[PDB]
Amino acid sequence: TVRQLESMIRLSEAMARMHCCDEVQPKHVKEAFRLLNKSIIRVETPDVNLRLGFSEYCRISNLIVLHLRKVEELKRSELVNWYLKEIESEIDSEEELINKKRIIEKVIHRLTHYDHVLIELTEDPYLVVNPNYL
Amino acid sequence: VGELTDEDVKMITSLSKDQQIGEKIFASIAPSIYGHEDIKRGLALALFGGEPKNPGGKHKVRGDINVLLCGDPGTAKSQFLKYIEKVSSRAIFTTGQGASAVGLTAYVQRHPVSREWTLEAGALVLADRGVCLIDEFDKMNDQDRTSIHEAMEQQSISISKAGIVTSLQARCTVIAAANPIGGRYDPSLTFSENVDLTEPIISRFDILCVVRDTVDPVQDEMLARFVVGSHVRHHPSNKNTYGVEPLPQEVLKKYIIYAKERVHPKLNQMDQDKVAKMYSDLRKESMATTVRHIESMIRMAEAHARIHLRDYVIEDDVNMAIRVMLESFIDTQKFSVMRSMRKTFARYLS
Amino acid sequence: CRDLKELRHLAVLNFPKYCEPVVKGRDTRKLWRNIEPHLKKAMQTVYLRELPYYSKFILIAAYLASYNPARTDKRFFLKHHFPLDRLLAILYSIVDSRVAPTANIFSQITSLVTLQLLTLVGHDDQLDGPKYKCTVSLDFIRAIARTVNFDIIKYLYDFL
Amino acid sequence: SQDLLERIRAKEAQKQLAQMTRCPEQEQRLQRLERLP
Ligand SMILES: Nc1ncnc2c1ncn2[C@@H]1O[C@H](COP(=O)(O)OP(=O)(O)OP(O)(O)=S)[C@@H](O)[C@H]1O
Ligand SMILES: [Mg+2]
Repeated sequence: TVRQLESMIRLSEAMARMHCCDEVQPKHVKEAFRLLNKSIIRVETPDVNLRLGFSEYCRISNLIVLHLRKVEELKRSELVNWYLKEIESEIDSEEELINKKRIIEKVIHRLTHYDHVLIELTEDPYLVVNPNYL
Repeated sequence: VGELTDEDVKMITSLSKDQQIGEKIFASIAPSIYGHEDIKRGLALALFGGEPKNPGGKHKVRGDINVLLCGDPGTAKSQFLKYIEKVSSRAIFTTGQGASAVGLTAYVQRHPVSREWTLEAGALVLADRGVCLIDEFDKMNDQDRTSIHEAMEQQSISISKAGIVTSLQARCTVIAAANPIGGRYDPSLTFSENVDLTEPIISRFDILCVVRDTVDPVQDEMLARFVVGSHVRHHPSNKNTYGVEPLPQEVLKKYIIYAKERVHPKLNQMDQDKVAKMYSDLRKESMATTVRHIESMIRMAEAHARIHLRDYVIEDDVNMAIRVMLESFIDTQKFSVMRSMRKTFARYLS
Repeated sequence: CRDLKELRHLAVLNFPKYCEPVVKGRDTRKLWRNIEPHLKKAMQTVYLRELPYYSKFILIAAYLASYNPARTDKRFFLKHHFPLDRLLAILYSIVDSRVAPTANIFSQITSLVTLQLLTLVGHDDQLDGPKYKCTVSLDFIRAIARTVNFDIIKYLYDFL
Repeated sequence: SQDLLERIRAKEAQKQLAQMTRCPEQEQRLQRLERLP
């Protein structure tokens, strides 16, 4: 009900106060939307095969799908280059760069060949999104 | 009345001659709350109040309207009660849990110093000539409910305790809030069944308004837009359905005071045959499923005439009172019969 | 679809629309963009390849009788508080107009039995206490209710 | 290129780490010296 909307506004204000920002930004709203949604929560998510977390896996999938869908209105190497450009604010060492390269290559291959969300079209194949992912 | 400025009087008169005064008055109540025309209409109509009468000094006819508000949670009933608390010149707010029978009424006490029997007035006594608000009336203990009927019906309390017999005036407008049992109103049951109150208590009430919660995407859009706009407007740093501009709060308060203290309508142009036929139909359709309903409608028409500052009642007041009363009555019936009731009474609802 | 025959059949069906864009004038992006919505439309059917007035009331009453326990019948129809007689009472309650027990309604009942919309349970020789069951999907009854201006959800005990 | 910027940042980080190899207690006492009066 409207009470939850007021709680959402309060959560956005709390996120804004946390970052010492004089104005509220939509990033706070996106952050609070998950926490409002989750409800029942497990102790810990299981690892995904070197192991990576389920939340991080979903985050990477969402980012890559959003970028591909935005570009619709690409190439494997070009998309990897974009991702490395975007994640530049976090990597601080060469070892982290090679680890990120390993992770992104594995994730792209896994999405292509197991989850079928990405479709290969014929060394730098074109990648397209399965038209039934929202 | 003496404190009223002649500028206030001239502004009130200029507002009275407006043909759309009723629309702006109804739209001026609860700007922060969206929709729900019927509830604010009924509360305003009760606030203006009728004319109490004492025919022959044998029986006294009350000029007060009792409103009961049952609604699904999430409809801001407490917000309406708080706004009424603020607006009223004389207002007392009580909660269901914290209101005892001794607290609400006058009680006899021995003075701690001089030790004679003394009377301390209750909330209702201090609500005389004002308005009394009851929150969570469904929480009332039945024993506490027993003392309520006397003040509801006669607007006076007779205290016979410790050898002291006294009578005190209880002319107050009572607004009670309640929640349905189980937290949700069932449309497949009668209004009496959904509320844990006895039939006489409901009978003492004059206007009944039930509010439900429906999942309508367009209504959700309207609610969200209005709420976010209100949130933006009322930030301390930054510090309609009828399409009419709401009146200022002070002007509305002054208008209410002047209308309460000047107008005394006369019912010299009422057609008794139409109301007699309507009441016969009401009996026919109620036995298929009283006089005080007619009295409530009469004082309702008197209040509506007082809204327009008219010394005599025009039949349009009667038509609007009939319309709102019929809307209130059909809302208290089961779903299987309200369609037939609307079809039968489509003449007056149109 | 891992069936070779079915996938090959789908390819044979959809190939002409695959080859239309090049005829109209090796552009992979152009072909995929021109062809994508048709693929989504095709996937909607992978393996797939107006009653009379009183009949609608009979059908909705039969659905209500089948899916509503008898204990709540008066709670939904009695003004103040499965066998054929229950169906007759419910039908009389629902319809606002007085319907005469003409033999044509019995003919409608028998025809609905024939059309495999209502299944007879009891013995064929026992035509004084017959038992029936409704085999109509919920979406179908909701759709037919909309064309009649009737809200069946308000009377379904299970949903409430 | 990104690699050049990252290596420059790593060199700066290593230089600052060599700078902070000095005992942390030296600045902790200095912090307390303002609080003493
Ligand atoms: N229609 C509405 N328009 C604007 N705000 C609303 C509306 N309904 C609810 N709200 C907001 O929701 C808040 C909480 O609502 P409440 O008043 O607690 O709900 P309620 O209907 O009174 O039921 P209870 O008594 O709390 S169980 C209010 O303070 C309002 O700010
Ligand atoms: Mg409340």
